[PDB]
Amino acid sequence: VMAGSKTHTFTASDHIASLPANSFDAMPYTFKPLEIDASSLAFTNNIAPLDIVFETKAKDGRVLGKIKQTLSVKRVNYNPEDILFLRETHSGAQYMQLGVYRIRLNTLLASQLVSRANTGIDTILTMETQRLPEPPLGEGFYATFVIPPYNLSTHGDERWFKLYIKHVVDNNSHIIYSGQLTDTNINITLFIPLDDVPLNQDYHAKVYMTFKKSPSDGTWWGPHFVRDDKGIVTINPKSILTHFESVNVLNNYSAPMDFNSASALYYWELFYYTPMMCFQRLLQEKQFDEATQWINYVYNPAGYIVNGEIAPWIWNCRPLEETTSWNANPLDAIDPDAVAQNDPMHYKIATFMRLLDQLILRGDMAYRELTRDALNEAKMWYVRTLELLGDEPEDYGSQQWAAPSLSGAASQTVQAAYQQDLTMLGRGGVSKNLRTANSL
Amino acid sequence: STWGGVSRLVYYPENYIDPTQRIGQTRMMDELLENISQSKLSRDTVEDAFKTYLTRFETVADLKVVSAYHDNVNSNTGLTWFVGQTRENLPEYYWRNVDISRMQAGELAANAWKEWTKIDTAVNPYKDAIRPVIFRERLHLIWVEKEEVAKNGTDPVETYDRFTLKLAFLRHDGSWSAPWSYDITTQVEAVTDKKPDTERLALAASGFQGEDTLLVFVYKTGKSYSDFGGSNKNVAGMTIYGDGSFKKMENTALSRYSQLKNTFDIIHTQGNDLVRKASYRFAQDFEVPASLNMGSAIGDDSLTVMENGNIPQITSKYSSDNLAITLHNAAFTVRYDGSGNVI
Amino acid sequence: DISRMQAGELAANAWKEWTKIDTAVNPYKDAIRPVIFRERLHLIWVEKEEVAKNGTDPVETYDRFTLKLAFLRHDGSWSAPWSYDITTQVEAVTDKKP
Amino acid sequence: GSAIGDDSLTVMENGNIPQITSKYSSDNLAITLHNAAFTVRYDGSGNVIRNKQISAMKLTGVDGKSQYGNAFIIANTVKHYGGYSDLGGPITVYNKTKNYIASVQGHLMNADYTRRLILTPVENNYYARLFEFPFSPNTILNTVFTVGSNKTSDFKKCSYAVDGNNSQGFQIFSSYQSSGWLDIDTGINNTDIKITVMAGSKTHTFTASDHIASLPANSFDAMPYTFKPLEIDASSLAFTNNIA
Amino acid sequence: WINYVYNPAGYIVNGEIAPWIWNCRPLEETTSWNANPLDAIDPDAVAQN
Amino acid sequence: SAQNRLEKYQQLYDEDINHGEQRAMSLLDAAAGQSLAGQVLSIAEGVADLVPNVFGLACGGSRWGAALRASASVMSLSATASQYSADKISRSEAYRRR
Amino acid sequence: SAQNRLEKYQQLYDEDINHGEQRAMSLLDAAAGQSLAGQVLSIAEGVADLVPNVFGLACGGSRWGAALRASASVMSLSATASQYSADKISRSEAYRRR
Amino acid sequence: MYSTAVLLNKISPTRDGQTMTLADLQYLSFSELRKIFDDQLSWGEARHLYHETIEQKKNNRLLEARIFTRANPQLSGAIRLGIERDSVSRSYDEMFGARSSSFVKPGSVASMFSPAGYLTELYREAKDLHFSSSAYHLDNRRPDLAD
Repeated sequence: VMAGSKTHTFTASDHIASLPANSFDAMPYTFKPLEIDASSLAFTNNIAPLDIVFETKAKDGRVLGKIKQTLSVKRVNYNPEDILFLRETHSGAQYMQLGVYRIRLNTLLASQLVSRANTGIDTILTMETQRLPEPPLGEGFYATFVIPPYNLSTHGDERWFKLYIKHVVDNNSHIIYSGQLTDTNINITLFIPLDDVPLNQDYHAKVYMTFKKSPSDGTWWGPHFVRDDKGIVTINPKSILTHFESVNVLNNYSAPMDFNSASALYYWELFYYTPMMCFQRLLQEKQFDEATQWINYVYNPAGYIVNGEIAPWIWNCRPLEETTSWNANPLDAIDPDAVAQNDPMHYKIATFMRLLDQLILRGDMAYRELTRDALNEAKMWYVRTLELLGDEPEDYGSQQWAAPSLSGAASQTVQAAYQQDLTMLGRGGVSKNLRTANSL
Repeated sequence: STWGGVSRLVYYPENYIDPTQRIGQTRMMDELLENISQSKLSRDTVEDAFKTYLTRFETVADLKVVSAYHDNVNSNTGLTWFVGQTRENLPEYYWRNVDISRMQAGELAANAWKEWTKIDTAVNPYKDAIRPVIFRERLHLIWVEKEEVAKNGTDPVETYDRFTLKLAFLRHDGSWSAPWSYDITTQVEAVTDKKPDTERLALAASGFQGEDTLLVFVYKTGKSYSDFGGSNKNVAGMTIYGDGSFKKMENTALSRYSQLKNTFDIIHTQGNDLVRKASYRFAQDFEVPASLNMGSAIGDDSLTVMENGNIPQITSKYSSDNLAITLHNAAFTVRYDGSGNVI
Repeated sequence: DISRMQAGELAANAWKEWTKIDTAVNPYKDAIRPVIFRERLHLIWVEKEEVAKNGTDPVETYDRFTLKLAFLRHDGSWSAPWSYDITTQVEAVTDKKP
Repeated sequence: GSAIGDDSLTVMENGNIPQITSKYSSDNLAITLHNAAFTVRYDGSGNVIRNKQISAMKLTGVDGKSQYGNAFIIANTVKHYGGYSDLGGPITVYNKTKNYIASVQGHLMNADYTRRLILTPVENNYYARLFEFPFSPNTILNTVFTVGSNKTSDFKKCSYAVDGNNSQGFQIFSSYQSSGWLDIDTGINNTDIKITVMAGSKTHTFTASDHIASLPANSFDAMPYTFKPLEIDASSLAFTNNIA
Repeated sequence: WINYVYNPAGYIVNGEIAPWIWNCRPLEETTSWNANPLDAIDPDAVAQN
Repeated sequence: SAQNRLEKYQQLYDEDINHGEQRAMSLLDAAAGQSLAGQVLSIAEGVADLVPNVFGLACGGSRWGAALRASASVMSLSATASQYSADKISRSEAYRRR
Repeated sequence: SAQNRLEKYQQLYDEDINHGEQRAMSLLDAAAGQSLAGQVLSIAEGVADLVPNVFGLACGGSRWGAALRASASVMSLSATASQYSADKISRSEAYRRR
Repeated sequence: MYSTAVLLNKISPTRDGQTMTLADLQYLSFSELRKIFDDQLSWGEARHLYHETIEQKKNNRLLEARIFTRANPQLSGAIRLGIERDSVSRSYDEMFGARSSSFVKPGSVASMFSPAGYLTELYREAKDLHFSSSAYHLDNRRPDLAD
């Protein structure tokens, strides 16, 4: 048994309960209680491992069998700042708090749906409805940070950065954002929490940024927000903002509805899945006009009329328009819906294909009548579909492919190099050997 | 063909997206689906079906979380279970769970949550003293109920309130079993000083896995709590075993669980705002699994094999600053046998 | 829709057909009326019951008045009604002669 | 609501006044508007402009980032004219404050061919060109070129942006006609962002120079403006049928 | 569903091939649980013997 | 003769579902909805019956098992509604095959 | 003409059971399950109603025949569930023969 | 509860004077991983390494699929109005040249779903089913398959 740095070996010569019969058949060995002094365990995240191995070998040195295992020992932690609790604001929003982080629990869309439901349902399924604001999550404020583009001289090699908060709840630091530096400015909007009675009178909260060249904290090296008697969070003047490009505070900003929150499933069902299902059912029964009306709540190439003018957006579904991802493990099982949820562009393509199917079905139905007017109508439908699709492309890489040997194509080195490059691209961004030298 | 289809699924999922069916479809969506399943359809019919769906959505989305329970000894891992109550004036309740371990850098992926599921077992809790728990490693609902009863054989007929603790568990197929019932009137009257209307009675439940039991505490909501037992008259205890039998806890046993007071509901000092804290699984100082199944292994040259390796009992003792672990009946069998060959 | 009045005559299409209410209403006399708050229709009424006070050697009875409020849902159904006790107010304003 | 700016360049969104309160004291009616906010974002509602020119102006320069608040020269209507194939087309924009040329493209034919931006007024004679810029990496798109001198007239008189022009002849990969010319300034003044209210015969103008809650980050992306509570003396409303 | 009883390719346990052949323990150990199988015409009784 | 047969079958195919079948399917749907509409009322009756209803110097009268009976009733209603919906869908599919 | 007939019948045979029939069978199965699910609640109501419910100086109020009524109810529920399952199986067999 | 960097340092060097990386262990099953590093890794460490490798493989697959999807020439296209070029797409195009734009028609041998890919996968996974000493080894009974 291995416990941290201590290793204890118990042999059957002295810790055996009863030596079994000496025979070629099954021989069961049982042991008296074993004592382990596990006073040297390294507890990370309030959990430490403990290793147990059963070993048995004959006089010849042959291993009759080896069994390995790891035991988990958990440390009980009932500290007040590590116990998540639920609170409800005066606006009716419920949030669950753990340490410094807060999570919205309920939703308030049902109360506001009545105004849209009083008129026709066309008022319910609009981008304006989906852009409704939400009450703030407890006590706090909003902030906007501008991260400068990556430069080797000041940032240093790897393009990764993190934003930490400090002096809230406790006096330690917790990571509130992580990301990759790029070649352009980055705009980040965040919700900074604030407790009722601040710990440090001078600065109510502190936010700082870390990268490779400066992986530390420093003194006064970041925005120090202080709240007056009546709102109005201000930045302490004696705060160095060299790392940031610009840090601003938004004193009344209310974030719109979130399509990645706890109630994301219901929002997606109400706004995307339901009209699509209704359109599919109507199309299956050859009710084309109603099907078009129902699918127009999601996509319409002619635009959408709002207040008497064409709306600037293209897709009426806000999560589709903004490409909001609400799934982190899409490949845990064979599920096309999960993959589409991870990257909602596939939903755009699916809607487009459904529209094209409806148009082609209309054209075929008109064609099957043989009347001259029916023929003209079918021609119009086909021309419209062709114009929507565009012009089809041709093969490009077929003639650029050098036929490899079967052993070469299955070589482990090639796959390892490709996977290493993909991992470096996704997680880092270092561009060593910029040209890939396509001969390899 | 099958390999091609499976591989293509990732790159081109739109070829397999069916609008009428999807893994994880909510019940109300299905109800709408059969509402529009006839052969011929009109605009009014579809609008009426959508209105019914809107009614269901309004009912579901108005839920407010009333109780929570975390199935671990610390907040780093485990699953959190929530029970919530509707807005209407009906005793309708729902439950769900989330995986808090998926948190990274503050925000949680939307797939870590679970859809609300209804409870249909005729619950009539008193105010908001209803909460979930996980004892015997399956979900349980525990609540209290109040009735008005008069003592028999008294010339001036006087009435009083009888409080009954009810516990039920969720079966395999999603149904709920009949609930066990206990009488806790004396404990409530003791901890509330016979003023249940002015004081907010509160209930907490935890699952002691080490001894395979369920601990129940009834207390009066306050700003802070002292150590249990002894002179502290504000907390009463109860212990429930596997078979359903109970046992009222005494002072010596009550003082053992004084560390659980940090998971009680309190009144916020800055502003009289009620805050609810999710209960936690109890342990003394450290949690270790009660048993460990070694498994089996194959020896060299496929000649021998070890089987039935098992440690059925593992205990821990934290004395002063030293933690000691005791393993009981560590056993395994060795047998000469090959796992399939001429040998 | 009263805004459609023109010089005293109302077009017949400005009205709406009668619709039944099925939520088990038992109002006392004629104290039932509609209202609109939270911008959806609500029905509010009062009910009277005969109740005696417990623990009194001469058993005396009195009238308990209960105010009930319900609202109309999307699909035309009526929700379960909220209930409140207004016996003291009724007795005060009526001088115990209802 | 929302609105579209001139030439389909900008757009105001999320305009909302969430709280409106009234107070009738003696014979004076006062109206208070709380948290009057709206966002302004550079974006085109569907055209070549949004696809190419806006993305061109969002690129970072060589003198150090920014490119916001500068003066730009763009084309009214630009259309594909000819070439070997119709790529995304080299769409070019001039920055007067720093004398920059920013060019964008959709795709490229093949990486082996040398590529350079070429601006000629005739599209046929290579020797009639007025601008030539070689792409420092061959397989890169959306770059800037830093002319280095005030050549606004030359850029204005040079149509036919050409993305080919090799040394083995001409080899025009793509070419776009620019037609008209427009000059724009993306800088803003805090005195020109105003809210005007008409109440009967009274007119009240509130500018962001003094009634702004917090001035947002100066960037090409979404900029949200929020206002402190605004007071209106609506004591001169003409009430007809008890509504004004 | 049939792989829970017999699988010619073996069964993966803890990431390794299990040493047993049949996943059904009574079949693997050939446990007989019927002493009077010929009292009546019943193939199941005989198989149980 | 063959032309007459073709005309008859074409007319039948074009007519498709007449009005009576539409009315029958609508009736089945309405029956399912009406059967489902009683669950909230059953729950309300169950919760209301638990309050005691006798007073004086002999109190009590609460019906202990009201809630369980209400739950059983609502589940039976759900079963009936499911049966009606199944019947309607089956009839529609039969018409399509015909 | 013969080729057209072959194509039509081949398509019909390949399609087999469409979605509506699947939905109807699933609804019948769910109805049977919901009908069966009420037996535990009926038994609980029967065992709960036996407790006396009046107090004071006139006690009693127990419903003597609660358990037998509960048993009758559960047996009726079992009969209904059996009927629903039989209907589902019959429909499936008819589809197979078709 | 572990740290991947520490475990990789324990395994390193990778026989080539380099630090072991998750890509090099794509590649082999959990049993092979436990057998090879039996002297240096315990059960929990091997399990954690296997889980991390699987997660990395899935993430790489998803990233490649997304990059290919956003660069499909077929959507050019009235839907192209709703397409945005990301920094990751630019980085991939710069690193790998014109690979992302080199689409092929179905039925060509160069396609990743063509029978060539299936055969490559079969050969890659089935090459090491027998030891090189055994006469049942694939490269021994049919030496020409490698060529």
